[PDB]
Amino acid sequence: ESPGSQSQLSEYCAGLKLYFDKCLGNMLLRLISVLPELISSTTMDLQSCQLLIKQTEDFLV
Amino acid sequence: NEEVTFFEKAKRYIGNKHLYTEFLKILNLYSQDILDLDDLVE
Amino acid sequence: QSGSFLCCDTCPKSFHFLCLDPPIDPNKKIESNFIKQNNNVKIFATQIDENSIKYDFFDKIYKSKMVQK
Amino acid sequence: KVWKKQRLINKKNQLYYEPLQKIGYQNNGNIQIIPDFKITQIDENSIKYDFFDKIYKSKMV
Repeated sequence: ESPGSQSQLSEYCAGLKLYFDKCLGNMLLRLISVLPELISSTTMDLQSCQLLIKQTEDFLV
Repeated sequence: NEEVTFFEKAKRYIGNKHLYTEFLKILNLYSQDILDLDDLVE
Repeated sequence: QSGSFLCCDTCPKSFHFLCLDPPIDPNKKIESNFIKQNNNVKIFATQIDENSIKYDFFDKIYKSKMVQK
Repeated sequence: KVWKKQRLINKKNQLYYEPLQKIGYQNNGNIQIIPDFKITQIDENSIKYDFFDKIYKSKMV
């Protein structure tokens, strides 16, 4: 299993589910890919961007 | 055998809230990998 | 154009996703969302609050003790 | 590294108060408890999370 926290991917499961129940897409792999590029527009910290991008590349590949 | 009940047992043992925050700070200080074995046992 | 941008998004009914605060008319939060789960509820456009994560912790400890042995 | 605290900044409440993911963050200590110069809050759930990570990575066998 994951050497870190095993709940996080389960959290990521919720991180997909309520993500897909809100907007239903405005256009099921493509909702993951659009996430890392709409990151620099926000005023969020660089560590949060780093954790977001490694979380989505865990599932992208 | 489990470790999830030790934390609430310690919370009941300490009692005071601010001492629990100090213990949490010390345990986090150990957790962030700079504290040796002697510091944590002492 | 020139004031006609509001009616442009009405006909397809779903064309934009950058900022949709109203439902159909596109043209404290951190501490509210923190109290339930981790940072995965961000970037969106008490004795009863602990057991819901206690069950997750029992499951995680059980799985880790299963794989470790 | 000796971890020479971080000192108490108070002018215009410059200590800052925002929850991060609180695990795998490496903020060189600098934590606060609520039931560079970046400090995030610490709750007990992240304490269980990163101790679970620590005793999982400490005992490889």
